[PDB]
Amino acid sequence: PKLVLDLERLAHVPQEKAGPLQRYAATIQSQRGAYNGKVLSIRQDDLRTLAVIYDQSPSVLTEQLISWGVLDADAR
Amino acid sequence: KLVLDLERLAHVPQEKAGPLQRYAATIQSQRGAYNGKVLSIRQDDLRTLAVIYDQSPSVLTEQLISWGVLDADAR
Ligand SMILES: Nc1nc2c(ncn2[C@@H]2O[C@@H]3COP(=O)(O)O[C@H]4[C@@H](O)[C@H](n5cnc6c(=O)[nH]c(N)nc65)O[C@@H]4COP(=O)(O)O[C@H]3[C@H]2O)c(=O)[nH]1
Ligand SMILES: Nc1nc2c(ncn2[C@@H]2O[C@@H]3COP(=O)(O)O[C@H]4[C@@H](O)[C@H](n5cnc6c(=O)[nH]c(N)nc65)O[C@@H]4COP(=O)(O)O[C@H]3[C@H]2O)c(=O)[nH]1
Ligand SMILES: [Zn+2]
Ligand SMILES: [Zn+2]
Repeated sequence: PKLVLDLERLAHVPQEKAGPLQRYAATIQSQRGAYNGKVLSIRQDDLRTLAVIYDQSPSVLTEQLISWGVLDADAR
Repeated sequence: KLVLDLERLAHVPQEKAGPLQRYAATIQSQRGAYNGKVLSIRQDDLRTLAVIYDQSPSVLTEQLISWGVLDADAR
C-alpha cells in the first residue's frame, strides 16, 4: 500500500478544508528539494499525523482524501 | 545527509559491520531498490543503529566515518 497524493487534484480542493494537507505536502516537497512532481508519495506515518491535523481516524481521513481524488482507491 | 558507501561497507570486517550491513540490506528490500552503490538513510536510523551497536549516535558516526562508510559531511 503506497500512499500517493495527486497534487493536481489537491490544488482544486477548496482551501480551508484542504489547507493543512496542502501545507503538509508542500513541506515534504520542500525538504526533498522536489517541487516538480505530478504526484507525491508519503510516509505511512504521515497519514497518522494528518489524521490528527484533520480530526479523523486514519480510515476516515483516507476516505475523505479518496473522495477528492487526492488518494486512489488502493489506499485502503 | 547520512549516505552509506555500500561497496566499502561490504568490505568492512563483519565483526564490525554485519549489523549495519543487514540494516542497510533491509532498507534496500523495503525500497525494492537492490542495485544502488550508495544508500542514504533517515536521521532517525542513526539513533536506532546506535542502540544496535551499543554506542552514542555521535561515537557511532565517528566510527562509521573512519571505516569510510559514512562521508565526513555527516559529522
Ligand atoms: N527507517 C527507514 N525505512 C525506509 C527507508 N527507506 C524506505 N523505507 C521503508 O520502506 C518503505 C518503503 O519505502 P519506499 O519504497 O521508498 O516508499 C516511500 C518513498 O517512496 C517515499 N518516502 C518516504 N520518505 C521519503 C524521504 O525521506 N525521501 C524521499 N525521496 N521519499 C520518501 O514515500 C514511500 C512510503 O514511505 P513509508 O511509509 O515510510 O514506507 C517506507 C519505509 O517504511 C529508510 O531510509 N529508513
Ligand atoms: N527512497 C527512499 N529514501 C528515503 C526514505 N526515507 C529517507 N530517505 C532518504 O534518505 C534521506 C534522509 O531522510 P531523513 O533523515 O528522514 O530527512 C528527510 C526527511 O526529514 C523529510 N522528508 C522527505 N520526504 C519525506 C516524507 O515523505 N515524509 C516525511 N514525514 N518527511 C520527509 O525531508 C528530509 C529530506 O528527505 P530527502 O531529501 O529525500 O533525503 C532522505 C532520502 O533521500 C524512504 O522511505 N524512501
Ligand atoms: Zn487547474
Ligand atoms: Zn473560501
